[PDB]
Amino acid sequence: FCRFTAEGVQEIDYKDIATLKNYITESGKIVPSRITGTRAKYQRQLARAIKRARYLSLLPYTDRH
Amino acid sequence: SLSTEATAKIVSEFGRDANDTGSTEVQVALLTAQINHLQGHFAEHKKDHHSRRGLLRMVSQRRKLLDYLKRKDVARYTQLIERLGLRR
Amino acid sequence: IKVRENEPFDVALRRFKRSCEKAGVLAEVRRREFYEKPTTERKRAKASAVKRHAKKLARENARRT
Amino acid sequence: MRHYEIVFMVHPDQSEQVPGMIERYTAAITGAEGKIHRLEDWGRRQLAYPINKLHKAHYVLMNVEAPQEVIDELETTFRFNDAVIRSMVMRTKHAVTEAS
Amino acid sequence: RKQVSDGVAHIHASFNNTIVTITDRQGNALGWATAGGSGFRGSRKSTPFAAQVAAERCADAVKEYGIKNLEVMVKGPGPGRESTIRALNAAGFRITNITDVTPIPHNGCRPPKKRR
Amino acid sequence: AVVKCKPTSPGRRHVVKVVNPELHKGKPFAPLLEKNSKSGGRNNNGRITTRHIGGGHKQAYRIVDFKRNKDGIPAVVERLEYDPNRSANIALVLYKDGERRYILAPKGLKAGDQIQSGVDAAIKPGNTLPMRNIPVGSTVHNVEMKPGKGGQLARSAGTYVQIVARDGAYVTLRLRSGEMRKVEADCRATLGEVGNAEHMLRVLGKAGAARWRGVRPTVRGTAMNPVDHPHGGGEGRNFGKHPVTPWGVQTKGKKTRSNKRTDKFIVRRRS
RNA sequence: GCUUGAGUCUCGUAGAGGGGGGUAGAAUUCCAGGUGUAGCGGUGAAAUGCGUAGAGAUCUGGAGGAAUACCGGUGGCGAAGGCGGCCCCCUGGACGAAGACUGACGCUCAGGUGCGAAAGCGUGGGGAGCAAACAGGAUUAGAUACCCUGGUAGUCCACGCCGUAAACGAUGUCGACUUGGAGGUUGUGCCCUUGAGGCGUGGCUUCCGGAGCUAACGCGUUAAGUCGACCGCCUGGGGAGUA
Repeated sequence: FCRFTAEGVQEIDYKDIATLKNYITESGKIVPSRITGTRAKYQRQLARAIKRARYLSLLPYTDRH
Repeated sequence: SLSTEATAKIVSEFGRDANDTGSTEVQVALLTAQINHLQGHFAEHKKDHHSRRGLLRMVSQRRKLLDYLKRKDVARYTQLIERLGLRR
Repeated sequence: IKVRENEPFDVALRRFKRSCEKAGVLAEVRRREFYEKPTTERKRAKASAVKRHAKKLARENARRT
Repeated sequence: MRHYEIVFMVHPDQSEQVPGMIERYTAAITGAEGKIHRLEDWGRRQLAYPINKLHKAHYVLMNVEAPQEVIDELETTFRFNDAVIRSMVMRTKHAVTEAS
Repeated sequence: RKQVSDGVAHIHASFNNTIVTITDRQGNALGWATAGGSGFRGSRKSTPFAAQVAAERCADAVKEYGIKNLEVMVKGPGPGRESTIRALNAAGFRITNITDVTPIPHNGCRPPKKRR
Repeated sequence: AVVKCKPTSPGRRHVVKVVNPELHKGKPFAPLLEKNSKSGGRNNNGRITTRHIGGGHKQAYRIVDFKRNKDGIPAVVERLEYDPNRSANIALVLYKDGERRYILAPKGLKAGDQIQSGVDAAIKPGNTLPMRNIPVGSTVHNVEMKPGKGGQLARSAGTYVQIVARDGAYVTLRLRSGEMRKVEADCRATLGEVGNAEHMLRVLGKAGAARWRGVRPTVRGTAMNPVDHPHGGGEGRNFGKHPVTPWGVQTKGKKTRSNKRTDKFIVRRRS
């Protein structure tokens, strides 16, 4: 039910990991849009950002590294 | 992929002015330039069937446009085919 | 995945395991791929889920309870 | 001529050399009529997972606007440099100079 | 016996059996006990009680090592996965922290077709 | 390219010729040529030591610069040449000082590419570098066993080795046979695979085609006599014996490796 | 001649669309070593199998092939088959805004051409896991099946061949009209973004349903309703989609 940049418009960035940690659980898994309430347009962009932060070792793939 | 500066040359060369972008002479030449540019893309990789159908669409689109121009005015049709180098 | 309950635990309280799967993905890839039944069992999953929602907005009968 | 966003990690033993690659790579871009937009060095920060050896590597953000033939040869210099670890290049998206 | 201070207790709770192995912090095993080694052959091997008695028979033969606090590594679904750690807490040990070490693949190798 | 021949006559129906158009059709570089007399399997004692050798077309040897010791001077490839003495093609390169040499032609090479050797050469196919200056995991060929030996591994057409590991002064390689081998890091190697990878797709077609390769007909042991071959004999195709060599050594599986001095450099045998 | 058909340009939007090349993580398998001990594995149960040559378990290091958990959603794209980790290059298709231009250039299409799941075939590689064939152990009166332990082809790659599917919303393509509601996805206009918005206008799509249709089930503005153009197909069942 919560909202995100669908209202406070900004482009999804893969570097500001402070906001990206709110959309991943403690295991590093991507939280679905059915829980956070984000739109599908930015959820797809968020998914690329999480995968990109995982590649650059800014966010963990999991906690079993 | 037929960028804006490439399209701006053809409309100013084949059309009456810079606004005559829809004429048959422009449309055939516009499609021909994309076909010849896509020849090098299909010179390689031998397997891009999805884009090849897109190439085959504008091949038939040029054929339909050329046959209309041939039926409409032969003088403009004969002038266009020698200008582009086609119609075996 | 990780749980501490630092000093005053005296019990597991390990609901963080079942908070993500703890059984769900490991009892799904231990067999039965088919490459097919994930399509069929998911088409009928939301087909019955929307009819439980269709009767959730169509239960307005008296029913004398 | 397209925008880009180059991010590369360097080995911590060459983190005293992390300024040294900056003038070598930007002059290769500006030598090919490429415009530089950012020199955002994040420093040596914690890694999320150990990459091929011990953690705590050094990050550099470039975010350049350069033609094609200079980006791919810069990528090959990242390949044959043992200090460079896991480089990547992004889309154009009208390269920005923000988001520290 | 070496008189070790701490250690790690790995639990391999498979579908048919539960393997409880107590190692040190460096992964060197100090002793183990399984549900199928504690009697219980057949259908009684895959039950939470057999996993519970596997920890009780793993509570001894270590201890000589003198372990006071330990970490629990839970792996596999298991018929137990909760009784084997409840008995470990009541065996005279200090359960510091618990993490899940289940080898969950990210769509890697192909699963079998068995058990139709 | 690979070309299938038409069945105009017997001995031609089953012929596939590997014709390669960019090979220079003229005479080769005369200063790099010298005679190469046929031996026919005979030795100083004049007895045949290696059977099924004799005849064949006359071929002159070409001096191929295997060592690649010209360091710091770039070389431009002039033309591709056909080498009858080897399975691969050879590239005639022209150095900047006017010296011409024959090298083993890599996979990706044309007439006009610039190559150089030494230690300061870049990572390019055709460039020769010591293996502590070549990245681990890259594919190299013309591999030396000793510092300055010349290059003895992966010289056939299409063959190559892979740099698997580099620990200290020794570099572990994956040989083309599938054998892990350790060599000195001071040795040089040429980057890339060897050209003419279509060699093994060539079918001879006829008996004669093997006859002018230098290969003589091979006689089966079963067709022989007991005085000639250990198999011999047979009143109506009788074998009844374990397959062996004509000198009694067992074949079809028998490890003949007995060296005891190069085994330290071998990590894993082939499978 | 003209513009509502069709088409082109200008500025943007979304997408697993296609091809080529690299790269990341988890997991499985294998090898070597360390710790460590009698079972491990499997089943309704058991055995084949593995293990005192020291297995299973745990840790470290290394080598390989395949596929991308979460995101992930009757979500999206593609004519169809089908396509999902990330990144570089090439490139196709679709949609929206308000303008500009050609001026019926349109629709369908026998023959013909191209694409075309998986299995399979030819050549050269690769092979981790899975797995026809096959072996052994179980069940059974019998079990050359379902069960278990293994395991070849194949599944993977490069180029060709094959052109076959319950290739199915079982509904051909194009065009016009005809109550509606509830949603998803993707543009865009106006008003106050005055506050997770309000009022409209387009493309795709899901469900329920009015009239109408149908033998009924059911379809129902993406119709199986009301009309036009064209192609293909059927004339009881078996024989047989066989010779």
